[PDB]
Amino acid sequence: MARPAFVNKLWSMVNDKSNEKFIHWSTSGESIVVPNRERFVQEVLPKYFKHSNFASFVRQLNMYGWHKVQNNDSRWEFENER
Amino acid sequence: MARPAFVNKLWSMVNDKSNEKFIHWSTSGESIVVPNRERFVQEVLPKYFKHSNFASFVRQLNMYGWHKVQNNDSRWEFENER
DNA sequence: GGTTCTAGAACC
DNA sequence: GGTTCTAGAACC
Repeated sequence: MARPAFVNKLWSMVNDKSNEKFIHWSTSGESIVVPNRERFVQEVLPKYFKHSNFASFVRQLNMYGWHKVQNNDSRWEFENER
Repeated sequence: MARPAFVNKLWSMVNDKSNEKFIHWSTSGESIVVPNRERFVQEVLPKYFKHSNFASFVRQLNMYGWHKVQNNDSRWEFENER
């Protein structure tokens, strides 16, 4: 596509059914949910990056207009401005 | 002590032998090592904070002069300026 | 003060 | 461009 590479990766991620259990669109096709950060870093990130680093993932999500939608740091949900 | 509360927690953390396997001083008593971030967040953080959030932990370490000493984001090692 | 989301900055 | 350490900012 014409979108930034990171953005293309994210798209492949949430639209590739094999990642479904770790990262998926929300029911109302509203946002993106990562039920369990640990499982997601283990199983999904390595298919797309040489280094599996959740912090680097979140940093880039922020860079491209995604925000975290508001006890542990296990579940994560993000939504985009545009 | 007179040091900031976060700093007192960190001290209790690395000096309390029961946390030894998750967070400890380095051999040369040089820095602080967290062999496995996941185990550390599971077992150590909850004894000290209502919320176990590694990112909030790292943020505060930076706030108080600690720096990360330079494939996954599993192992972490920090050292202090002063 | 305590916490956590978002951005700066500098290295790759 | 890719990545990751450190700091700003704003809410608690």
